[PDB]
Amino acid sequence: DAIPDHHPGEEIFNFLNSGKIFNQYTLDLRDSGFIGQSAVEKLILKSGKTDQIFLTTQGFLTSAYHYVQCPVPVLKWLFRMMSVHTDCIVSVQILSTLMEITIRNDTFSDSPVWPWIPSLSDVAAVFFNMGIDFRSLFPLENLQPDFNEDYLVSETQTTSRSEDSSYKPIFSTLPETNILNVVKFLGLCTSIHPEGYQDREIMLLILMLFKMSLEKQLKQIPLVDFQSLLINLMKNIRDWNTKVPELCLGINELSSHPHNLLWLVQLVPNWTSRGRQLRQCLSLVIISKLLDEKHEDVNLQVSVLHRYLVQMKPSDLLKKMVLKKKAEQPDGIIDDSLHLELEKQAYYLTYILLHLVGEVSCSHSFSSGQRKHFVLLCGALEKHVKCDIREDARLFYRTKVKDLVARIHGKWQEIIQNC
Amino acid sequence: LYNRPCLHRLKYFLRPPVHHLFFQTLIPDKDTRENKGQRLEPIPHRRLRMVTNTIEENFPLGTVQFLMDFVSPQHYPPREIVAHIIQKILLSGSETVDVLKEAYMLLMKIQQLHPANAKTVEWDWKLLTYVMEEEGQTLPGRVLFLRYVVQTLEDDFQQTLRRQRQHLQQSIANMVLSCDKQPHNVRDVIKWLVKAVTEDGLTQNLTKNTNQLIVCQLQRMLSIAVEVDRTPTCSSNKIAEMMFGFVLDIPERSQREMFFTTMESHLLRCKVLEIIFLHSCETPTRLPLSLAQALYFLNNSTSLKSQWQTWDELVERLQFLLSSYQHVLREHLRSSVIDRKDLIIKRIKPKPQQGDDITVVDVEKQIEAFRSRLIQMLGEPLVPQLQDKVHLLKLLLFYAADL
Repeated sequence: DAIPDHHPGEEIFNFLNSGKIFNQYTLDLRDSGFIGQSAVEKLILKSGKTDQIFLTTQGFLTSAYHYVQCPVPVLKWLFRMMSVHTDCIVSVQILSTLMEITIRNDTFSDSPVWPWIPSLSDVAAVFFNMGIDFRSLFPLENLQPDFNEDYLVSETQTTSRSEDSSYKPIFSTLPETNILNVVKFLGLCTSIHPEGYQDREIMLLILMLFKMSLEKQLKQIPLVDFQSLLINLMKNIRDWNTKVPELCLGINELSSHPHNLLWLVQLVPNWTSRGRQLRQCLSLVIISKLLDEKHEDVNLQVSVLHRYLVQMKPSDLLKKMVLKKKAEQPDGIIDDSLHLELEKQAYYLTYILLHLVGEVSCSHSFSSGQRKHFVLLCGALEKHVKCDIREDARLFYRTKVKDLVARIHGKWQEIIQNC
Repeated sequence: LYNRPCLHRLKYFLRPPVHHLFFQTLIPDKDTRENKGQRLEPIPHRRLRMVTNTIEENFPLGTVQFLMDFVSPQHYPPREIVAHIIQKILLSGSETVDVLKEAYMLLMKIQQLHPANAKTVEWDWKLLTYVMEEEGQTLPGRVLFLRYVVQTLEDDFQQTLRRQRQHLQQSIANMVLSCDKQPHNVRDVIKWLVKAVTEDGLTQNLTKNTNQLIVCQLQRMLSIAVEVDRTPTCSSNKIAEMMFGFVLDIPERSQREMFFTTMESHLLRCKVLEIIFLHSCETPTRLPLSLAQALYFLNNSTSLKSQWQTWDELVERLQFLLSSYQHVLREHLRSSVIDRKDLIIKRIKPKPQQGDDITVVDVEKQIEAFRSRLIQMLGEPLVPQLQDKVHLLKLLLFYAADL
C-alpha cells in the first residue's frame, strides 16, 4: 500500500537470546535463606520445589502474612516468577499474590522501609532476561543508567545461587502475559509510593517503555496499562517544566522512520494536562526535525507553522527528494516508476506532517486575535496544500491526503465558529 | 513519614480486576476534587452531527478516530453512540482486527473517564447470551467484549460499595447477576464455564490462552455473584449445589484440576469440596466445617486408571480445602461485604471455631493411619508423586492452624 495506516514496528525482542539469566527451573525461595523460627519459614524451607508454586498460587503466603512484613527476597523472587513463568494462570495468580501482600504490608508497614518496589536494576534484569538488549533498553547515549550490563548479569546470577542444558528460549513467542503483569505491577508501585523513584530514574523508565512499545509482534495487543503507567509516571515528576524538553528530544531520538514517531505521539495519554503538554511539545520537536530545519532554539508559532506549511508543498518536497537522490545516485536519472515511488514517499511524508499539524493545532486557550491565525491556517491548507493537490481517481493516495486536509479544515472551522 | 493516601478503600475487594484504572480515583484531594468541579455535558450538537455523518458512510475507522478525539473529561458520548460502537463495529464479524483494537481503546477511554452506572450501561444479558451461547458465530471480538463486560461489572461494584452505606439497589451486578432474582443466569454462566473447561486442546496453543482468559473472567463473575447479595453463605450454598452435578460428570482429570485451581471465591470452593466429600463418604458427618471435619473426611472418605491416581486427586482436594478454610477463617468472608468494610477498617481479630481443638499428636496419628490404609489397599512402594503429595499434606496438617 502506498500509505499503510499503522506504524510498521520493529524487531526489539530476540527469542534466541531471551532468557540468558534465569528460568522457572532455577528460582526457589528455599535458596534465599532465613532464620527458620516461625512455622511459615520452617514449612517453606522443609517444602519441596513444586510445593513452592502450589503455595504461591493458592494464597498460602497471603494467609501466612497477615501481620508480618514479607522478607524482601521473597517479593523479589515472586516478581521473578511472575516475569518468567510460561503458564498464564500461574502468572496471573502470582501477580495477584504480589499485589495482595504488598497492599496488606503497606497497610501494616508504617516502618521507614517503604514498600518494596523494583529498582531500575530489577526491571532491567527482568526485561533483559526477556530478550531486550541494553542499548534497546537505553538507546540514548546522552542519558544512560548508573550501572552496566555486566554488573546486572553477574549480580543476578550470583544471587541465583546455566550452559548445562542447551539454552532453549524461555519463550518462543512474545511473552505478552508476563509483560502485562510486569507493567501492571510497575503501575501499582508507582501509584502507591510516588516518591520511590528519582527524576532521572523516571526519565529512563519512560524511555525504555516507549522503546519497548515499538515491538513488531506487539502491534495487535492493546497497551492500555502502558497508558496508565505513563499517566502515573508523568504525574510523579517534580521538576516538570524543566524536564519536558529533554524528554521530548529523547523520544524524538529513539528511531528514524517518521510513522513510528507519529505512533509515539498518538500513544501518549491526552486527558491530563501534562499529557497534552507532552503531546504538543513532542509534535513541535518532530515537525522541526523532519523538515530538515536547523534546530535554532525552536504567536510566533503561527508564523512557524505557516513556514512549515509552505515547506510541506508536495511538489516542493518531491523536488527536494529528487535533488537528494540524484546527488546520491551515481547517474542521477529517475524513471517514471522510481519517480512514482518517490511520489509515494513524499505523499507519505506529507500525510505524517499534516497529522502532526492536526495534533499541534489543538488548544484550549485562545485570545480573539487567534481567530486570524486560524483564518490564515486553513487558508494555507487551502492555498499552500489543497490547491497543489490535483485529484486523480486512479491514484487513491491523493484522495486520502485530500480528505485528511478536509477533516482538518472542518475541525478548525468548527473551533473558529465556536466563538 | 510520607503522607500515604487513605489506603482503606483498596482492601474491600483485593481480587484481581482486568485493568487497574481505579488508581486514578484514589486521591481524595485537591487534584481529583477540582477535576470533577466542572459539570459534565454530552458531545456538542455539531460534533454529534459530524460523527453521525461518519456513521452514515460505513467508514467505521473514521468513527472510532473522531470519537477518540472528541471524548474528553468534560463530555461523554450519548448512549446511542456507545451502543453503535459496541454492537455495530466491535461485534461486527467482517472488519479487520485493528478496528477492534481501536474500538477497545475507545471503550477503555470512555470507561476510564466516565464511570458507567446502571442508568447508562449499554449491553444486556441477551446480547451476552447471543455472543457466547449461539455457536456458529466465531466473532473475533468476543474476548474483548467479555473483558469489557467484566471490567464494567467490577467498576460498578466498587463504586456502589464505596458510595452506598446501607444498600446496593443501584448496581449493575445487583440487577444482572443476583442469584435470588436471575438464578437462570447463574446456571448459564456455570454451564459456559464447564463448557470452556471441557473444550479440548490439551493432550499428551494460541486459542488455549483465549479459553484460559475467558475462564478467569467467568470465575470473576461467579465470585462477584457470591457477594452481590447481603449474605454470602446462602448464595454460596445455592451455587455449590447447582454446580455439584456439573462438576461430577467432567470426563478427565486435568479439566477438574483446572476447574478447582482457577476457583476465585474461596467459600465457593470450600462448599463444593465439602459437598463432594460428604457425597463420597459412606457414614455422614454432623460435625461443622473445621480442621476436625478435615480429618473426618481424611479418615472416612473413599474413591468416588489405577486407584493411586484417584487417591492423589483426593489429596489435592484436601489441600485445596485446607487452604480455602484458612482463607475464610482469616478474611471473615462469612459476613456481608458492606459491614465487612467496617470490620476490616476497625481491624478486629477473628476467633477460634468449634472443632479446631486438635494437637500435633492427633495429626501424626491420623497421617500414619492413612498411610497404613493406603498401603493396605494398594501396597508399597507408593508412587513417587503420591509420596510427595502425602508429604505435602503432612506438612500442611502439621501447620494445624498452630495458634
